[PDB]
Amino acid sequence: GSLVSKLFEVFVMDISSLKKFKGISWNNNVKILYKQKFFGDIFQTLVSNYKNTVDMTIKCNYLTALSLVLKHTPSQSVGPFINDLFPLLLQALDMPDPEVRVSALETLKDTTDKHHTLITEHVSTIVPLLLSLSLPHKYNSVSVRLIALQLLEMITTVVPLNYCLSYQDDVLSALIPVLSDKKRIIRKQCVDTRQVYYELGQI
Amino acid sequence: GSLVSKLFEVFVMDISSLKKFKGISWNNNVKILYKQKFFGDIFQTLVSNYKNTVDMTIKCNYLTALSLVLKHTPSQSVGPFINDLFPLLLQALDMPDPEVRVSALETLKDTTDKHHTLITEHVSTIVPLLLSLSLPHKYNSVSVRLIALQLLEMITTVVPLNYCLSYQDDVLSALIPVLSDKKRIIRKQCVDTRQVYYELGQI
Amino acid sequence: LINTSEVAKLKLLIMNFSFFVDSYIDLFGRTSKESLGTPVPNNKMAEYKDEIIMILSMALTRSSKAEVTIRTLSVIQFTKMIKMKGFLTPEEVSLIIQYFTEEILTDNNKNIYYACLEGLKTISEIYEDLVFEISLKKLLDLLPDCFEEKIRVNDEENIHIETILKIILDFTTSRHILVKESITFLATKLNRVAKISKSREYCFLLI
Repeated sequence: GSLVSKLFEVFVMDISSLKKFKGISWNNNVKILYKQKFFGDIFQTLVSNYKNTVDMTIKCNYLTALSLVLKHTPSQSVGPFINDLFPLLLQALDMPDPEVRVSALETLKDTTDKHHTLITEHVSTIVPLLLSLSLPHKYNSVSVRLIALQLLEMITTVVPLNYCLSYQDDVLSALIPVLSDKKRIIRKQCVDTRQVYYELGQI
Repeated sequence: GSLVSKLFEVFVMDISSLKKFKGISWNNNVKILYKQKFFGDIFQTLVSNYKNTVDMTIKCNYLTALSLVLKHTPSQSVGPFINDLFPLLLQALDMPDPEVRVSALETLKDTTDKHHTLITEHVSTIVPLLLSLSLPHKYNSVSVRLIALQLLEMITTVVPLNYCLSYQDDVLSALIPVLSDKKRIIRKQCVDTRQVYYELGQI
Repeated sequence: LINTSEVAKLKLLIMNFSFFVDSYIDLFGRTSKESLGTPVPNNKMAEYKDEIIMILSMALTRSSKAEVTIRTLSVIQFTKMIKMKGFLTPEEVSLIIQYFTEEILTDNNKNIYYACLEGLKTISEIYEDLVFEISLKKLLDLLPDCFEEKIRVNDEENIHIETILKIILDFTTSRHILVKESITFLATKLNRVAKISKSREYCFLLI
């Protein structure tokens, strides 16, 4: 099941060779609805199984499978599944592949844009996880840290000032290797993140 | 002069060991105004020399030197020099180091935020250069392409709709390896860039 | 309209000519691929066509390499004068193509570089065989037998081996004869640099 979970991304990917390309019409039996349909067939069972699972292996499998499915399906096109996805969504924020990282960061972006009760009830949990994402690591690429900055900004904008005032100093302190890392868009955006956090806390 | 130009970044950098750090006061003869002052001493002569130069080598030296100086000095803190910098600013958009790339992209961001006559008169020149920046290349990192996307958005926002309508299809067409590259923040932001360009052109 | 190489006098001459080309266009017409050689019956610009051709030729070429505005306006007025229905002979556009190619390989100045690219692309969309014969074939000939050589345009100025590939990528994007013959020649050079030469990046770039 672990191998199947890590290989389960294959079901949902682009082809670049078999779609209803302009010109050709005899290309294949193309159906664009495969992505969404597959998500609607996979997600629900996966999440029910994850909430009905105990150990390292099988829960890691469920997280990896649902993440590798959600990574290729557009996050904004899968809305009804977001609510039950929020637990595994928060789960998928710590694992080696930056692909699932960018995917789950995008999905929290869309969720906090749409959902706010989940964000308000789960901010005390999400914030240090985004902090660890923003920390330099063998798994946190410069782009991954940049995306953690973007999600930090988005969740600070969505969450009311009450919780955001309580989570200003940690972001201001645990970002020093991000506004001084190898790339500079990472540095510029970390400077901007620090400044925006400081101005939101001071006001 | 080429070696001096490529080494000329050293004059302006952070130290991380000799500044007026909190606590210590006997650290050094610290002056924070070194960056800006150095820019004001370097830029002008450099640009006059570049406009008074002919060949591969010496003009490349002037571009590299001014770029390696502007990269460490904050772009928004050097305002009066932007106007004469715009020619070498446009020049610095094609060279191997992604450091000068991010720096010059930031500087066009600040310029087009402030200057608009230069942007309107130079859009027909800048747009295909940003397109080549957005193209995958041995010198265009995924972050570099992301920044080219950001500058494309910023210049499309600043330039009136008249020129922006004329530069919609090229951005929509020459971005296919960016919303499908290895990273996905690059992919997500290229999808967003394509969508925003399409909605701006269609309206 | 007096011969002059001074930046001010020549620049004002060129920007004046930029309005007379528009007047001529509005009075007579513009190019079609069938009207590439057909001239309009009568005008006074025909009596001055030699003078404007000469002034544009000396404004782009036989001029210093530091001219950015002068050479940009030169190639722009060259292209605009080409844009008239059969008022310039294939010899004139051949000379203009040669000027564009020489000044684009000699100078790296991205002003003149991209302005010459624009002129060559407009000639390609208005003159298939002309550009394919003068510019494209020459550019395909600059590249040598072996990879990682200095493409010696002339005695001093040289371009990179990938410069020819980039120029090929620039135009021929909508020119049937150009693109087909370019694909054929690039395949020929791919085969040649794989057989008589030992290169990987050149084969990769060509394919």
